[PDB]
Amino acid sequence: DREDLVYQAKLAEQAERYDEMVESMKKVAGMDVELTVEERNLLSVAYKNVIGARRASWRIISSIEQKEENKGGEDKLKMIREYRQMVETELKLICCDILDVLDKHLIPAANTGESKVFYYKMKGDYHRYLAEFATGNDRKEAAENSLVAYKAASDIAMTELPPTHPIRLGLALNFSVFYYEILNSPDRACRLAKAAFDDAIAELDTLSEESYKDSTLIMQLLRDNLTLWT
Amino acid sequence: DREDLVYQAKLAEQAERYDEMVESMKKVAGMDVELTVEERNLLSVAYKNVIGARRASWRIISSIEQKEENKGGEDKLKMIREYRQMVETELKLICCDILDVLDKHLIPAANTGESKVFYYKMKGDYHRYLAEFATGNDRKEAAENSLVAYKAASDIAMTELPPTHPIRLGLALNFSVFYYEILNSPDRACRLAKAAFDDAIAELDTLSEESYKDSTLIMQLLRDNLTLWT
Amino acid sequence: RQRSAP
Amino acid sequence: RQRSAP
Repeated sequence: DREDLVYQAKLAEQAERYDEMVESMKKVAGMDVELTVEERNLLSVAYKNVIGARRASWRIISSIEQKEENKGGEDKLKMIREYRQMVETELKLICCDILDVLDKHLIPAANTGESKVFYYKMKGDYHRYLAEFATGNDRKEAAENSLVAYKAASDIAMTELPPTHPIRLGLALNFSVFYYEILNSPDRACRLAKAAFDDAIAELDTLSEESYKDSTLIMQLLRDNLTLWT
Repeated sequence: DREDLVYQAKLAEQAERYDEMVESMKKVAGMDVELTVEERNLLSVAYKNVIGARRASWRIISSIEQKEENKGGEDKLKMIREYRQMVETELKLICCDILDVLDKHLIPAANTGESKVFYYKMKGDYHRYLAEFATGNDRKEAAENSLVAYKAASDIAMTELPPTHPIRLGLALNFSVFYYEILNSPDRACRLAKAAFDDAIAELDTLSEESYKDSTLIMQLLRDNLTLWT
Repeated sequence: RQRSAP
Repeated sequence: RQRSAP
């Protein structure tokens, strides 16, 4: 039945029905056991697509809102703001969903360095998504929770994973985006991203047959952001 | 408030939230008045995207089903078939939704040649989508209803619209796809598509400033299908 | 693959 | 536009 759920998740992925993909992978996470690499990646993909669609919607709607604020479009702004607020409710629910699964199921059952760093990184990510649209105290709270999670993941990563590991590099990339976009700290963002990149360059012999393309891609993404920021 | 609904539909379209786009445009259709060209097109776009996603899902799932039938994958086939059947229920509901709006609202309120042909063509289309996955008597019924609708649209089109009109050409394209895919009749499909194309070529001076790019595109699509079929 | 109208 | 991890 675990195998049955994974197969249902893959069918949903093929069909691009990511809502159903999430439902199937939530059930697997519900079993309170260590997920395989395949299962962690399917769970990550499912939520990344479900939340990604709403974050893209929110950025579009927000750009339209900024356009009308500049034009003085008061009547449209009433509709735009209500619309944005609806999408934020969806975002909050999606984040709370995965954050509850991480807290009750995935983190407690995690028993490898890789899976622990993966789930604390995910925990940092979904608090970061909360912080993207949050205002005032809610933003401070989501940023504090994201920071704590990224620190816990970074502690385990530095002790358990080589600097070339894609989960470690992805963690560095996301944490640097966190410093830049949430904490408003380009200095800290560039330092982390450059440090992670240089540490990988120094130990390229730790690259794995399983993931070297993923590491390469992430290293390129670190370099691209650094290009943007500097 | 009609203007407010149209603006909400456009915001939803920008955000790629086509479910909401449908809800807003259903409300406009509910007013029992002649829709503008802009409103007909927004209503058409909204449903085309909502049903299009499920039809793409259904074709994918069906291809996977055909692959496993050929491999002898009995255990996967139980899951594949249940999955397909779920998507067909969604398809049936979406088609019934728009078919009810056309029957109760749009067709009765239609008072131009263009809008009458547009809605009978849409009626033919959504019965055709029903027929794509229907089996046995249900397929015969959906095909009979689609045929009746495409004939009613073609009667009005031939008397009221020039052969270059995009709605008339789109009607010819869809009706020829109907003959090919539902009625299993390549002869009739090629004859209709070739006749519609040649009639437009003969009267190119009837092309409209408003729609000549749309006519050109449709003429290309007629030619492409004819290429495929012959 | 057949195309139908936009 | 920043990129984050896949």
